[PDB]
Amino acid sequence: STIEEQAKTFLDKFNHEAEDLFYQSSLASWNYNTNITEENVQNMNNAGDKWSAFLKEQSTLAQMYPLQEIQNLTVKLQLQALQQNGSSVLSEDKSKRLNTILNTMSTIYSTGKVCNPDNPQECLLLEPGLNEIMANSLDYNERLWAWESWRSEVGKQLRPLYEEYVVLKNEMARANHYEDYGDYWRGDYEVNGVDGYDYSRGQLIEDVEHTFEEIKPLYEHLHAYVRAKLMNAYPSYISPIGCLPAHLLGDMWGRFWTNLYSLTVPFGQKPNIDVTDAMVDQAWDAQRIFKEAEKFFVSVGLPNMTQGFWENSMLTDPGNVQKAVCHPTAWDLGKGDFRILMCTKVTMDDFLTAHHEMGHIQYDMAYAAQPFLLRNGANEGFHEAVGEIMSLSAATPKHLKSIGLLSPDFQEDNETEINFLLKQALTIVGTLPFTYMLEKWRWMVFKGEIPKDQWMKKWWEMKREIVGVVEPVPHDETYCDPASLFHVSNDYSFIRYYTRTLYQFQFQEALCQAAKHEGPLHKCDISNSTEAGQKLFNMLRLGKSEPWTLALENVVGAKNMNVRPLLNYFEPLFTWLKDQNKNSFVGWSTDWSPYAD
Amino acid sequence: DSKVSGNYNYLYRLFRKSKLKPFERDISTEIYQAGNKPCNGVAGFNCYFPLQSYGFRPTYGVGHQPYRVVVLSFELLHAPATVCGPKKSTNLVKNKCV
Ligand SMILES: *[C@@H]1O[C@H](CO)[C@@H](O[C@@H]2O[C@H](CO)[C@@H](O)[C@H](O)[C@H]2NC(C)=O)[C@H](O)[C@H]1NC(C)=O
Ligand SMILES: *[C@@H]1O[C@H](CO)[C@@H](O[C@@H]2O[C@H](CO)[C@@H](O)[C@H](O)[C@H]2NC(C)=O)[C@H](O)[C@H]1NC(C)=O
Ligand SMILES: *[C@@H]1O[C@H](CO)[C@@H](O[C@@H]2O[C@H](CO)[C@@H](O)[C@H](O)[C@H]2NC(C)=O)[C@H](O)[C@H]1NC(C)=O
Ligand SMILES: *[C@@H]1O[C@H](CO)[C@@H](O[C@@H]2O[C@H](CO)[C@@H](O)[C@H](O)[C@H]2NC(C)=O)[C@H](O)[C@H]1NC(C)=O
Ligand SMILES: *[C@@H]1O[C@H](CO)[C@@H](O[C@@H]2O[C@H](CO)[C@@H](O)[C@H](O)[C@H]2NC(C)=O)[C@H](O)[C@H]1NC(C)=O
Ligand SMILES: *[C@@H]1O[C@H](CO)[C@@H](O)[C@H](O)[C@H]1NC(C)=O
Repeated sequence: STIEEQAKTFLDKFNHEAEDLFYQSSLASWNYNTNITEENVQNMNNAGDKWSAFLKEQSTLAQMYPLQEIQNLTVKLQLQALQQNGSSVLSEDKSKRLNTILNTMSTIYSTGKVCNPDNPQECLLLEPGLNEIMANSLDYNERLWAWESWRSEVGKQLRPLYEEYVVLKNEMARANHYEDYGDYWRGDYEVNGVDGYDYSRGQLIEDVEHTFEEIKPLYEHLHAYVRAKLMNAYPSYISPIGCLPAHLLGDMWGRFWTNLYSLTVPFGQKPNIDVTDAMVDQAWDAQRIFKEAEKFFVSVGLPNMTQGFWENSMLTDPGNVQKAVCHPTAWDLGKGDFRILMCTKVTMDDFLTAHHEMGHIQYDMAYAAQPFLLRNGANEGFHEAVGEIMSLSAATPKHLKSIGLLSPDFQEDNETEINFLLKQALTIVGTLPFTYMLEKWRWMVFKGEIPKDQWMKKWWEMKREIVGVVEPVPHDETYCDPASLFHVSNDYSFIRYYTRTLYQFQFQEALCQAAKHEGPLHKCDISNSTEAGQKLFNMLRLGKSEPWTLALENVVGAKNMNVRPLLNYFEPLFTWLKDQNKNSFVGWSTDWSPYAD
Repeated sequence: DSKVSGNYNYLYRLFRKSKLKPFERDISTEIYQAGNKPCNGVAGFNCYFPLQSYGFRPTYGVGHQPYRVVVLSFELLHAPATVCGPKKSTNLVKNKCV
């Protein structure tokens, strides 16, 4: 009997009851999401509360099996996933206060309004209107107003709440033996006792800081090019040797530079491939798109769709009145029930989103044999990378002209390839310094290296030094510019977006060598190759059974995340930028500011 | 055999002390004891009810949907003439050496 055969017998009963209850809850959630009424909101909340109560009871029951006597690492993985207290290690007063400030911060972010200085009855929320001014406008003064007012009216409300949130979260995390909340967050990448695939929690910082040191020569040339291109839209507002003003970057925070494409297009007389008129002219509907996606996936040696996918999924917007959250998501209700909920038009971005979501569906179909608690990606960066390589491969001219959407000859030129690589760089490369700097600031704040009277000072020093953007207005310690972003005021980790971007290109380069590709990496199509499909399926089927450093090795051949595949992907753009900055000044100075004149 | 909302009328056993013998039937409902402590006929810690149940629903995948099984097993002990299959006889002719 010992103590390891009783844990297995407990895990069996848990698996059976948990699978049942989770299916019930997921069916309720789907019924609500696809048909918004009032009684569905409660029919779903009852199932949600039942599931959470069951989970809490089983979690307090699983503590009675000490984790020291378990020798199987699968049983130990499941028990350790079930034994974690999380919250509820705090008092009742402290837990209630924490949930209260969380709801208050989310509500302030969601319903905050700012309005005009010359017409105080014209107040704009963020979602419909502020990040529509910040995305489309070419007025310096209007962008400055929208940037300053959002952080001065709504951001200043979040500071006394964030200061208490930090303390309560650190208190929660230290009662679970974690030293702070940031370490609690880094604990997703930890591996223990595999003898060759171990991974510390403090090793993530070192890995991130060593991989970022290699992206700097590419980001510097991209930054210099974008700066010299912005010195024409806003003359006498940018310095040719200084940073970039933070309110001119394309959105409210500067997370993606993708909206600067109309200003920084390399060859603006060469329109890039967009097969949307050919789809409409060939009479494509929402079902032909998903049939083509399923064909692409079955081409590499992956299964068809489950036949319950075609009957139960909602592939078009329900007409008459069936209010539904039209957001593409892949559902995994369990018990062999796979569905996709998205309201597709007939465009090209929907054609790519179909492949993106069917990638998630295939990943879920793969590991459906693992125990209930071991059904997820290897870590938080795997699922979206697996979904993103599919839309990477399905959008090349080689793939599009084999379907019939491009003319059968369609000679390509290098100018459109440079256009495409630059449009991709504004989204992929422009966000890595932002992500790194934000998560570094949050880590240092949770750790205690930044006292609470130097939060904004360090925020803007790091934004000048790492990212290379300068604020147009000084900010003292009454502001909170981090908390004005969704993921900061809503308690979400942010480092998944950094590791996913690296896993993505590692996977693509690993799968482009099994398909025996010859040209540049951005031209690769893994369709019609069953070796890439097998390499991918050897990792898709594991779930959380093995350490992520092992699942990574099964496709790539290395154990750690690498940045050389990304630079390999962007090499032609790198050479082009290196030749376009002959008389420019690559780099920036942390002294120039747009107000110090 | 499947109903929306769940068809909870099909049970199966998943906890037992020892494997079944060929063609043996066990319908007892005593409380399985996983630990070393007696529980005397009440579930709880380390004592489980041995019978689970399929929550059959029509929106399941093949492999979680109900299948009806019938097993035929034949027996040849010693009997001379027993249950046998159907044949089809021949027409009877006359006035010919047959
Ligand atoms: C969307 O949900 C609403 C309410 O839950 C459904 O409306 C009623 O549903 C009951 C369920 O049996 C029917 O008997 C009624 O006839 C429905 N009334 C109306 C006015 O529709 C609605 O049927 C749901 N829609 C779908 C497609 O399931
Ligand atoms: C305990 O560990 C052993 C191996 O260390 C697991 O044995 C595996 O069991 C699965 C199915 O139960 C088989 O498909 C594998 O082939 C087995 N591996 C080996 C090496 O024999 C066992 O499953 C673990 N315990 C539990 C409850 O999963
Ligand atoms: C989870 O929280 C509990 C208390 O809420 C922690 O305390 C242990 O709880 C068990 C179960 O009641 C007791 O047997 C121990 O005496 C408690 N104290 C200990 C172990 O020092 C428990 O440690 C927490 N577990 C984890 C993994 O964080
Ligand atoms: C995958 O391979 C199939 C099989 O060769 C390709 O389909 C053929 O493509 C040729 C070239 O245009 C046509 O002449 C045939 O009529 C096609 N046959 C069928 C059954 O479709 C397909 O184009 C390949 N896919 C990719 C993306 O290269
Ligand atoms: C695209 O390719 C063309 C032809 O390969 C390039 O045009 C040549 O560029 C070299 C480099 O300066 C010049 O010496 C040649 O005189 C150009 N050819 C002609 C006919 O003038 C072009 O530079 C390439 N464009 C990009 C963006 O790489
Ligand atoms: C997928 O479905 C098609 C029918 O549309 C069938 O012809 C084909 O054999 C199936 N392939 C696999 C791998 O199941």
